[PDB]
Amino acid sequence: EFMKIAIAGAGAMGSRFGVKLQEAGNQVTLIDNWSAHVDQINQAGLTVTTDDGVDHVYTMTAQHPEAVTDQFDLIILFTKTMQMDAMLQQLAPVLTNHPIVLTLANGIGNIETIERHVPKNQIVVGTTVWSSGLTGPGHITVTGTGSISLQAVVPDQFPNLADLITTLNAAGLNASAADNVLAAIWKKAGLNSVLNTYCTLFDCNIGEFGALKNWQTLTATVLDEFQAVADAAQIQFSAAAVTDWIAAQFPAAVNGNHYPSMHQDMANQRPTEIDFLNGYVAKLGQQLHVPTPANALLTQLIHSQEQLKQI
Amino acid sequence: SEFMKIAIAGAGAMGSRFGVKLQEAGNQVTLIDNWSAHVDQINQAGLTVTTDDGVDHVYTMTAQHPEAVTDQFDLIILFTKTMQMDAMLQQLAPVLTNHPIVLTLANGIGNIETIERHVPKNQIVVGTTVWSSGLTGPGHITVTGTGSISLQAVVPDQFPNLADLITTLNAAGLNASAADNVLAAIWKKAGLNSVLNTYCTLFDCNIGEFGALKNWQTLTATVLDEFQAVADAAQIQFSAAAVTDWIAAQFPAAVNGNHYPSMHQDMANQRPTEIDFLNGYVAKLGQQLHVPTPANALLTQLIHSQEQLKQI
Repeated sequence: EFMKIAIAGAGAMGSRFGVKLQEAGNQVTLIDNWSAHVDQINQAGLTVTTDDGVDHVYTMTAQHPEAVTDQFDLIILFTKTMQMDAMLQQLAPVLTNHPIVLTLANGIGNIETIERHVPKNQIVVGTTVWSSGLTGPGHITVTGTGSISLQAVVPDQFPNLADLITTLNAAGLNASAADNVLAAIWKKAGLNSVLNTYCTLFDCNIGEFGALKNWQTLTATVLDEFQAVADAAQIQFSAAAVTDWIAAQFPAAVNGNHYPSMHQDMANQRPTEIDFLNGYVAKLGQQLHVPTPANALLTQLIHSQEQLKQI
Repeated sequence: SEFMKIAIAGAGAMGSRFGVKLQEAGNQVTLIDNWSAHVDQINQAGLTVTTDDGVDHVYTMTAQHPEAVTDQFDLIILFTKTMQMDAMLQQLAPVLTNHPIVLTLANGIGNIETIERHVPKNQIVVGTTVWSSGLTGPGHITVTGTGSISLQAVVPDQFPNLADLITTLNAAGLNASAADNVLAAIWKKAGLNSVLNTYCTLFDCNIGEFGALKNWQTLTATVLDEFQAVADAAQIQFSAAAVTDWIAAQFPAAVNGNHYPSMHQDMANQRPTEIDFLNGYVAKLGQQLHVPTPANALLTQLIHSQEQLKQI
């Protein structure tokens, strides 16, 4: 089983998937907005450095999304939450043959974003534990092995699941169907909606958050609302499990001295992902008649902080 | 007998001015204060009062630290700040056994509840005043203009002689009247403070910067709609809309655009804030009256975390 495949968002992860899929016999296009990266791949090849320190160079097709004139059987989306709508907009002409759209992007309002651009029954969500590092333009460094877990958004109308799994497995990507993928993405969004958001508001690192005398109340306030919205959305969720995971980050040997991504975003005057974290639970809670006053307020506070940071 | 034995508890600018006037009117006055330089200066060289014409007037006054006080009184007038008030009353415990009138003119809004833990609530009277006074230094105030006081008994059907208290204040030229809009006025101010202080502190911004926010109205409503709901349950007059217009009036540079409110300066100096007597007080009272206050409760927690971080 082969497909014609587009990797939309060709960072570390996308580039690694692309090489493996091409080497397996699939036709692959890497789609990305970073010019240096797209140019380097086309001009000097994509460098893949393995554990033994050997540099492997692959001939790959890379394009900016507006330049893409081909159409595909499958789009694999790695583009971040906030860039995803623009990317799909630029690919409008590409989408008219109604491809499978597999989102492996981190974060949690990705389905809803994708729904504005393609019929929801062609959407599949996924997680993966494959890893990859972006060393520079046209250069990744890779190690270890991995797997992918997949869940159709509309299982009773998605015809292509078997084909999708066969194609990914034939490339050695180790994919399987599972019903708890959306739950896993929610669980991660729970952790992110406590640690990113509070660290940003307080200008502190993860250990300093965990040293707060009211860290448990702050965490519960957010997560009890997550739990209520997940319940109404019929997505498995455990506030208690997310809490244990958060607390596991506190020690210096894990993430005690790390500032999370939203904190760095704020520090660099970049717009944060708040509307895909606390803001998404608030918006979805609104739609399901579940009160989310804490998450709604935290979202507003972050928006105000962003506005002040660009004075 | 216009002649009362009076203690001024909290003898900053305002208390010192009240005290001098009440002493000069024929009352026996004790100034009670925690600032040693001030207490020493008053006892050693008198209280200096500088008037508009620049003339320095010096009065002989009695000042003590609360711990030292053994006298008893007919009236305590409280100016002590929300957060210091419990400690002050604690230190005066032996003094309070003759059940004095307690008149609180302190700014802020959980003062009655604090006082209730030390004296029966029916001896409590709340007040506002527009007398002004400036604290120039230890034992030295500068004063201007005239003023008035509005007074409201906390338990009007059990407070016997409000008229006597007014007679004593007025014989000293303080221009007091009975009114029943005082508690509402305190709530109104607590409303303004719970928006401007708290958000400016969280955002490290000034009042104009807050007003320039594209979501200033939502942030203000979130707090004030809860205030309105708790005031309603407490049967205290409150208007979110009027408080909102007052807040908005502060934004221009010509008013308070470039000022940082008191809580912001407190945070900047690693001082504990008055959050538990602002957003924290509405949250606690809302809890007691079964009114949800999730926004004010969270804002309170955020400010507590910020205080903790500021002392690393």
